[PDB]
Amino acid sequence: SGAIYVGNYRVVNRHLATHNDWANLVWEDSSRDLLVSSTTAQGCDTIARCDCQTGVYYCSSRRKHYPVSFSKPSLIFVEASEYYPARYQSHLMLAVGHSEPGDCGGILRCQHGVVGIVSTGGNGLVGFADVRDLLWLDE
Ligand SMILES: NC(=O)[C@H]1CCN(C(=O)Cc2cc(C(F)(F)F)ccc2Cl)C1
Ligand SMILES: [Zn+2]
Repeated sequence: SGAIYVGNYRVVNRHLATHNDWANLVWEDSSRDLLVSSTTAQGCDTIARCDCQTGVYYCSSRRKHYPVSFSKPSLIFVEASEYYPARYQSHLMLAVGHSEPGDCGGILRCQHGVVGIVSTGGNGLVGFADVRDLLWLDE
């Protein structure tokens, strides 16, 4: 679990969105595993606007943060799970690191701010849904 709070928005993994998230829906994209809902309180997370390929992510299954090198956002085949059939997920970045299903939502940050959230894993890899292209989160 985990979310990004920026301005009047909350960014979560689409497969983990709650009833309140869907009732206050702003935007969702199944192909990216992202959902954005509106909030009443103001968020203070800073979103990175960059092409960094190094950062640190929070891994809840180890209660630790790990530094990683990660790929640029791309269309990657993602194996079937209980939330989606086998499909290509877009805007996904992979790194070598530990991830279990409950780790979805952990934030990946670079020196510029929030880069994305854990969205996939398995085989010693961890995948992050990018949010750096969502320029409207700031306005
Ligand atoms: N973005 C997606 O399609 C998500 C939906 C839920 N997803 C998962 O559970 C995949 C997953 C599997 C494992 C493994 F290998 F241990 F079984 C570890 C971590 C993750 Cl996130 C993908
Ligand atoms: Zn950066």
